[PDB]
Amino acid sequence: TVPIAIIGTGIAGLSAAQALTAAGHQVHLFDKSRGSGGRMSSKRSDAGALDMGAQYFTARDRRFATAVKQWQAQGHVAEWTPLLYNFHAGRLSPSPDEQVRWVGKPGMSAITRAMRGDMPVSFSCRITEVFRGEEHWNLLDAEGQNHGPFSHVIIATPAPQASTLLAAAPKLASVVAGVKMDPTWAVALAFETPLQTPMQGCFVQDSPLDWLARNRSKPERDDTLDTWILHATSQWSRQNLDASREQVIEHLHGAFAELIDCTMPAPVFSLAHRWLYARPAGAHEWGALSDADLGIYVCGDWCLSGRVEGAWLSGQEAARRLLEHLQL
Amino acid sequence: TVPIAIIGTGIAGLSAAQALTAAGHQVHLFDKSRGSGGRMSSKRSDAGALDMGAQYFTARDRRFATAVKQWQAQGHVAEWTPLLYNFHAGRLSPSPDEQVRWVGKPGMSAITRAMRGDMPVSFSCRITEVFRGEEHWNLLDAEGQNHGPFSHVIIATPAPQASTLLAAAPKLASVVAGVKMDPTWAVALAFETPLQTPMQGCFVQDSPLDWLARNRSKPERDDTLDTWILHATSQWSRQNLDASREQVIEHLHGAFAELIDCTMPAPVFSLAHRWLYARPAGAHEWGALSDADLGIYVCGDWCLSGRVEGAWLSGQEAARRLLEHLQL
Ligand SMILES: Cc1cc2nc3c(=O)[nH]c(=O)nc-3n(C[C@H](O)[C@H](O)[C@H](O)COP(=O)(O)OP(=O)(O)OC[C@H]3O[C@@H](n4cnc5c(N)ncnc54)[C@H](O)[C@@H]3O)c2cc1C
Ligand SMILES: Cc1cc2nc3c(=O)[nH]c(=O)nc-3n(C[C@H](O)[C@H](O)[C@H](O)COP(=O)(O)OP(=O)(O)OC[C@H]3O[C@@H](n4cnc5c(N)ncnc54)[C@H](O)[C@@H]3O)c2cc1C
Repeated sequence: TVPIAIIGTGIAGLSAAQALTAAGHQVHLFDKSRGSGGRMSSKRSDAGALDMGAQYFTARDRRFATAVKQWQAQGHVAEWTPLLYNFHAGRLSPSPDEQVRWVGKPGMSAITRAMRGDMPVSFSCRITEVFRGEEHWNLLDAEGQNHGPFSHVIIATPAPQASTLLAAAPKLASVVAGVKMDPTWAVALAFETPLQTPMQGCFVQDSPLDWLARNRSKPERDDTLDTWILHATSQWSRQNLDASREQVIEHLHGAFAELIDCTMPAPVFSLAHRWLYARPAGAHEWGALSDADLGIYVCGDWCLSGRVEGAWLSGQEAARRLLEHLQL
Repeated sequence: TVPIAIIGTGIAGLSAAQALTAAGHQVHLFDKSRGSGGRMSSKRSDAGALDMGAQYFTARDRRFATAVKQWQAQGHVAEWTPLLYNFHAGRLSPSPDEQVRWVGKPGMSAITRAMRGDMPVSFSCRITEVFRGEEHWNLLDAEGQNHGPFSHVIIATPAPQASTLLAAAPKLASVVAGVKMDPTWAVALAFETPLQTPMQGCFVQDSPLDWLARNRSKPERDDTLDTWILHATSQWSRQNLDASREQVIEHLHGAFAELIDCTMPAPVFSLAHRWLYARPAGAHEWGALSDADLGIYVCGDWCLSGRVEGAWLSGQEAARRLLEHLQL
């Protein structure tokens, strides 16, 4: 049988995969990484899985909220209720606690790992070319290997990366190409001695740092080492896009220490990771993009809010349009 | 000093490369392939180098012509005299004893190979990302390995492969993404026993074929085997894009036999190459695209005519602008 090709296994493509599959259709998932999860990936280091991409997420839509409800039942999601702080020259505790926040149960990557479940997925496969004959669609990866035939194709990557996958639809590529993504430099520090503060999260202004989170406070995270995640602001990340990891570990570690009143020991270890296309620069309404006649559909968080849910909804939408269009 | 980055070693890119280098600025070339030449490269076979991309080229423009006579004196280009015919009302013997044609000396490839010289180059290095810091330019390749710093970047790739390398300049991106490139299936057939026809080239109608050259008629080409290159109409290539090498070799071999009034032994060997982005669908006037303050330039045959000449011009033009901007 000729399945549907989904390029991208972050929550968007995995969302389309479920929709398509629940409606009884066959798909084949592709990703350039070793594994799935995209920007929701978790990293396993000396302190257990650290969450360095998506920090937590909310649910503002009934369907999405539903999905989350399920994942919770299955144990791949819990509620994060950290003591969040703020920064206006000094940490003051904000408490928008009326706001419910969700995280992967053992790690942010657990939601995508469960959504992937048993679907056929080709990993370490960077798709390069997407074309079609009268018949079907075909993918060419970086190794010149051909993949296909495929009935339709769903591009579920960050906009800039989607551009090269859309040469079959110039007009569509043209629009996708205008979507700007902001980068974000993330650093992770792990101390042997828990920092003496009750803080577990922090929205920061006037600092290279935009956000910080006490990773061990997240439900079910290994509590052996105190570990914090630092997220640089986009302007800083942009300005320091080419800086070395250690330099970034130097500066963001510096901004962090410069903002807590207490003492901060020598880190057992520190990691740095640059996300070139972290989140969309602006917000969008598309939901998803397409040329259904042609057979190619486009989705991702940047089609909407640039949040987990946006990404999730964008997938459902692309699937929804594919299914609808099958009435040829 | 920080070298300029040129992505792509087709004539367009080595063209910019020559002008910049001749002016004193160091450059670094990159190409995902093993060797340079792009669409002008020659394929090695048991029949010796075969020209399966650009077949021949004319020099209309005066500067491009100047460059050609210099290459000829260098021994890398020579004139070609193909007895052309036409298949429309049965194959007649229609020719332009007019338009002077040129081909690279040992093989088409000789021209870019000579232009490359000992220029610093990184082969089998596919660039996937091109981003800017506060000062410099950096590139990431498919290995997730960095390259830099670079003072400027010149993208010299077929438009669709450039859209992703233009994330830092969404405005340019959007313009390049809108450019359509037409595919072209190529096939090479070597015959142990020379075909019984006196011709050496031919234009074609009402068939999937479109052009064909007797590769041995070109200057300094191996003699032993009588190799023929056959190019398929763009129209056909599109409908048979997802075709298999075998299917393609089959049909174009069929169509080629179904048009010569002679005896055709089965080939000793046969090759098929699918040039996805063979030629720009339409002509353009741009000359080159760019955002000089950002220090990012884009060039290629598709910025002009879509012929070798335009590629070489676009190359010179892109270099002209980067050099002019060096007025601070
Ligand atoms: C540092 C950071 C912090 C964030 N914090 C939050 C937050 O706190 N709350 C929130 O709601 N959201 C947050 N986000 C955003 C959220 O992570 C994303 O909106 C969401 O994960 C997007 O999912 P996606 O499917 O659209 O894209 P992704 O999951 O990013 O992409 C899917 C896949 O596309 C693959 N791919 C790309 N190109 C190709 C190719 N050519 N061939 C094959 N595969 C390819 C990639 O490998 C990737 O795995 C954050 C993002 C980052 C980076
Ligand atoms: C089948 C065919 C027949 C043709 N016949 C003729 C003819 O008879 N006469 C004529 O005048 N013209 C002809 N042309 C056109 C001519 O070949 C082109 O106009 C010219 O070669 C374009 O050169 P370029 O430098 O602009 O691009 P190219 O030569 O196509 O490409 C340059 C390089 O970009 C590299 N590259 C691409 N993406 C990346 C990346 N992301 N990272 C690193 N490297 C990358 C590629 O590997 C390639 O080596 C023909 C073309 C084709 C394909």
